[PDB]
Amino acid sequence: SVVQRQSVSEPLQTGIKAIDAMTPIGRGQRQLIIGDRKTGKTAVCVDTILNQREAWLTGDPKQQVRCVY
Amino acid sequence: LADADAMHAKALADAKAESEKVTEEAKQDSERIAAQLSEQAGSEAERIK
Amino acid sequence: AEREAMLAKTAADNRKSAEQVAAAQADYEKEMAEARAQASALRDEARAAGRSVVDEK
Amino acid sequence: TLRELRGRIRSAGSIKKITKAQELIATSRIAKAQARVEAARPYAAEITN
Amino acid sequence: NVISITDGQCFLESDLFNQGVRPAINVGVSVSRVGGAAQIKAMKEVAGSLRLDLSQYRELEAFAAFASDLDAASKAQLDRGARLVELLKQPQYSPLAVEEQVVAIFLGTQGHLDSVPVEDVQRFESELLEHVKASHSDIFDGIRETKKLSEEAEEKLVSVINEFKKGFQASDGSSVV
Amino acid sequence: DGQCFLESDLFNQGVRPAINVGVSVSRVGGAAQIKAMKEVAGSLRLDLSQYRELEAFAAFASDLDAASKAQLDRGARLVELLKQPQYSPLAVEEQVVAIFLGTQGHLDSVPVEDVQRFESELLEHVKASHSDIFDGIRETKKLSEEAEEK
Amino acid sequence: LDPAIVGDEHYRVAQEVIRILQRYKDLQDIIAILGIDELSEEDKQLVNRARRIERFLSQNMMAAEQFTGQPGSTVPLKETIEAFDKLTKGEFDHLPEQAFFLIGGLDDLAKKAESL
Amino acid sequence: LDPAIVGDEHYRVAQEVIRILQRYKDLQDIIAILGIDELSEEDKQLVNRARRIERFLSQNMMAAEQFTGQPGSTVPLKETIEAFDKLTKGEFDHLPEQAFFLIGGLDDLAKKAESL
Ligand SMILES: Nc1ncnc2c1ncn2[C@@H]1O[C@H](COP(=O)(O)OP(=O)(O)OP(=O)(O)O)[C@@H](O)[C@H]1O
Ligand SMILES: [Mg+2]
Repeated sequence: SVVQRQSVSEPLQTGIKAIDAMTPIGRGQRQLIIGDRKTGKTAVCVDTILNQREAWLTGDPKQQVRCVY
Repeated sequence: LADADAMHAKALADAKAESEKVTEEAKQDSERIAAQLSEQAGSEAERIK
Repeated sequence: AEREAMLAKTAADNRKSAEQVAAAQADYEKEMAEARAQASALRDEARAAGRSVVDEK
Repeated sequence: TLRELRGRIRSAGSIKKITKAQELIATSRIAKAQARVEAARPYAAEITN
Repeated sequence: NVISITDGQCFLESDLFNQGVRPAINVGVSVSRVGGAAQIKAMKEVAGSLRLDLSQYRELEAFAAFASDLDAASKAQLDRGARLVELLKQPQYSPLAVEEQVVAIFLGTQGHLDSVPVEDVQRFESELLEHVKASHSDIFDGIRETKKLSEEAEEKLVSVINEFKKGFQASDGSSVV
Repeated sequence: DGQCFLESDLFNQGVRPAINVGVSVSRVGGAAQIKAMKEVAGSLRLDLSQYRELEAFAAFASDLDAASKAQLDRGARLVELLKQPQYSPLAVEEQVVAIFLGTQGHLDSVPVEDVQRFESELLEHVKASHSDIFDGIRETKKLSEEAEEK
Repeated sequence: LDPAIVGDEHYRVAQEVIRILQRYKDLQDIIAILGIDELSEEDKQLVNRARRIERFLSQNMMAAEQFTGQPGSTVPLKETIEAFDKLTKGEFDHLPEQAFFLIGGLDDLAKKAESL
Repeated sequence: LDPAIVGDEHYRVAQEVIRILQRYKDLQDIIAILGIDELSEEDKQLVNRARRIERFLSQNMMAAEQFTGQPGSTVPLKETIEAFDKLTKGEFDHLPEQAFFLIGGLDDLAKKAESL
């Protein structure tokens, strides 16, 4: 519902200089990628999806994220 | 003329210092990279085990 | 027959400083470039050989 | 058709940019030309006198 | 429909991907609604509003392609924009952590690399990073622990940059103040 | 197996057949035509297309070089000689003679305005002297060294 | 096509030639309208290099025997790589237009050059 | 917006402001390329008048106090139109740039300008 949400404030990293320098991404934010044929959308997605190895290596689940494809 | 021969000793000294420091840094980098590459090969070894 | 050797000495002195400092700087940059190139080449060759032997093993 | 329209649009935009740049450069050169031309008056006046 | 239903977009042009930039992300159309509310304080401070710089850089370099006589400040701005654009590129399969991104952006913004020829900047930058990772570890610890860039760390980084740039050459290079 | 494009702009330009050599093509190829024609005439369409492209590109060019001017002249002659009026029947031997004459640079000196009429002159003169040449073609469907030299 | 499994020289040559052709495609309309005399020295050099390269990619094949009397010709990989590196370096710019059309090998290019 | 509804002076002031802004926008190009030094005395004075008017148009807000601590205020139409009629001649050109950011009427702004 509308009465069960907070404001968004969290540094969700992406591993790309341009993306987080220009257009930041936070938790709970829906971000769209629209592209033309043979551009490299999947490469960006894969880099983001595997950027969190160090985050997983930490003990408590406060940094852990469980991703799905 | 007396002053003309002052700088060459310092030049040689700093050249030797540069040589030793670059050799030390190159050795450190080479031994390090060999270390983690060997460790990654071993790690994928027990991964495939 | 003596007052022109003095102007010759002055002319030589007016350029000895610049010639010496230019030669010293040139030798310094040459040796620095040689040292850095040798170190970087050693690092790259060691990394490539290490990757090759890691792939072999 | 559609593609021809887009091509002409792109060509016209590029042409407009180029012409604007050329106009600005010529306006810049005008001042230097005006500065240069007005430097021969004293010699002409004195030679006429 | 999908544009109107969500927020934030990242347009991926193909002309940019054809030559030059590998990420090939358009800058003048992309937008994020949350913005600064989802940023880190340190990198927000380091950002320095380079968006306007890039915009006026492309706007001016459209004019200055055939122009050789310009204002000195205009030439400086054009060079800064070109250097930033050439810096922003990045290869594939190479993620970067936050601290090195902040270090690289700080190097770009302050004008330390303005003396570096634009043809071989990237390699140089990489080397610096590597060296910074080898013989130094305090700045990374500080930025990880406080999420803020201190003045003393800035001075130490300036000294490191100067001493490293003194001894780097690519092609007929010249170390300068 | 093949199509011919005809444009009104070319028709009003001055080309009476008004066929566009850039797009028209035949899939069968040179196997259909007689061997003498393929010996005398070959790869002319490439020359015409490259000529049209170069004319389009260099229609404003500041200066022309020796090769560029030579190509422009050659293509101008080749296009000019290809014009043919209505109700003008023609046989294969006349066609091959005209094509050989055009393609071996024997009309380079003549100005453009006289390219057509001059041709219509020569074909008449051969009809009374050295006519046996044509007979030879009708019995051989090819050209020899002695006939070409004559 | 990536330097992970292919030599880096291939990647560099491909990127350079793609960039050159893209720039020529961009400058097309200005060249057509305002003419070559308006551009600077760099643009003129890239235009000439683009023309040379665009002409050089042509090649005759054996299947063209039925249509044209030119016989077939085949070239290996390393020779093409070296030739493209030479062309993108800019040391063959002295040749005329027709010398780079329907060329199989470098020796054939030299022979055609000596034929004009 | 008609002369017969809001008075002729309102229409005249609006037309003058629109003309001045259009002239400033037109001369922006020469300002960028050559600067205001080459501009004539009339050109320089009109550029200064235009930028001062643009700075003066802004007015402080109520909610602005959440970041500047200054509540907004309102002004009657007659005072505003008379102040703009006075400003039309560009007499305040000798006042500092920072003093032209409005917070209210003309009296308090003049006093704060004298308080700089
Ligand atoms: N940073 C980069 N540097 C070099 N090459 C890159 C980079 N990013 C992507 N590429 C290359 O660009 C191509 C993009 O392939 P990818 O799998 O990402 O497809 P895509 O463009 O997203 O399209 P689609 O999903 O429609 O197949 C690949 O050849 C990849 O190697
Ligand atoms: Mg893909």
